[PDB]
Amino acid sequence: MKILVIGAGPAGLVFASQLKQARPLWAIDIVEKNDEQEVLGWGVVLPGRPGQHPANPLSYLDAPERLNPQFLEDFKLVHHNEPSLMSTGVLLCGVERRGLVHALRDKCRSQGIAIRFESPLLEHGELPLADYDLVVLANGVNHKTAHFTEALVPQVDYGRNKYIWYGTSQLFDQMNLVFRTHGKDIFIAHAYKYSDTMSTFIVECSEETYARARLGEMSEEASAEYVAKVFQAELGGHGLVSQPGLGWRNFMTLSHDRCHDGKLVLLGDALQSGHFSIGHGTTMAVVVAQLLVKALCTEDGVPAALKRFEERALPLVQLFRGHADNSRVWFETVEEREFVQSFDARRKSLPPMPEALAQNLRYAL
Ligand SMILES: Cc1cc2nc3c(=O)[nH]c(=O)nc-3n(C[C@@H](O)[C@H](O)[C@@H](O)COP(=O)(O)OP(=O)(O)OC[C@H]3O[C@@H](n4cnc5c(N)ncnc54)[C@H](O)[C@@H]3O)c2cc1C
Repeated sequence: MKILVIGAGPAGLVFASQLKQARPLWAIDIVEKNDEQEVLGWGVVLPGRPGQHPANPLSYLDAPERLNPQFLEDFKLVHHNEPSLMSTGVLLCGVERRGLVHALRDKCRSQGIAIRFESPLLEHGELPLADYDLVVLANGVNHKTAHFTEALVPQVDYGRNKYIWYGTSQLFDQMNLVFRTHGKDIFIAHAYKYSDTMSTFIVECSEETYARARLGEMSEEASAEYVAKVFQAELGGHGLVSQPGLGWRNFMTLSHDRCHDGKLVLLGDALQSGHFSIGHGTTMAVVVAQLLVKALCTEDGVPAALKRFEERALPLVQLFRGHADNSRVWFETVEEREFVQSFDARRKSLPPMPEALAQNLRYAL
């Protein structure tokens, strides 16, 4: 069989490797838009301990300890200049995005999966459909501007508040979202350590706040220090550094009510993206990728496999979407608000994620 994967990110890679390992003879190639050492983002939080949790991408590496994963067991919430509590959750590990993506790429190559960098695919006329049995679209949020077919156009929902992905030397040994009211403005930060020297610092605020502080009409370094000053209490004396490709923006939720179209199948953020306020994007990429692999190893043809894939994928992506919206909305509406109670039940009466992921995991694996 011949499979083409557009996108060398978590979803694309986890699928490639998973499938190659099970079907070595199958031909699997990947095309990446960017260069080899061009990965965006700082650090991400993942479920469980590498090697012990099937949902974590680090569990598919020959040596995950190499990336120096940071294990976080506690959660600190600062509200009104006071740590409401340290309600510990479950076991989550943080690790560098770049490092993760690079490792997964080395793994695919060591398995015989070719990856052609700096080879973006945008136009539908660029799809060598007649030369492949399956085309996997795992090109992240770029899918929005490159959907290849009207029948695969996203829903696209722009988050109400602005956010930016900062990186910092301040070590947050324990996860903690902070609410700092600086003047008439409300700033929210999501921080956690992902390495021995770096922490992720996701900051967000309303459009009004973004306009008052002129975070956009200001210099990248100038905005950072400004935000760094508002949180100097939490960051100690450490500043904030942004990436040339992140910057300020509104979260785009790419939704779908269909998983495939002929030889094309969506995967990862390209299929469904969800606000980062629940940290499941990479987990979703991994679980859904496994669903496609099982379907391909059990069904006779591609069409037959896609159909069976559809069955369990959609129900899962809708649930992820459901949780992503509740959490996102909750965060967008903080100004108009035991404060540690709402945040907890913000996911309403929706079935838990860790229960749904496992259900499909035991099935695909
Ligand atoms: C602020 C923020 C914080 C987040 N924090 C977390 C977190 O802590 N935990 C978590 O799990 N996730 C987090 N995410 C989520 C996020 O990382 C995604 O869910 C992502 O990992 C999905 O993986 P992917 O491989 O599907 O996408 P991507 O990483 O976007 O990969 C897409 C790939 O396609 C390539 N490319 C894109 N367009 C094209 C094109 N048209 N054709 C060819 N190649 C193309 C890109 O270079 C990239 O290699 C965060 C996101 C943001 C925005």
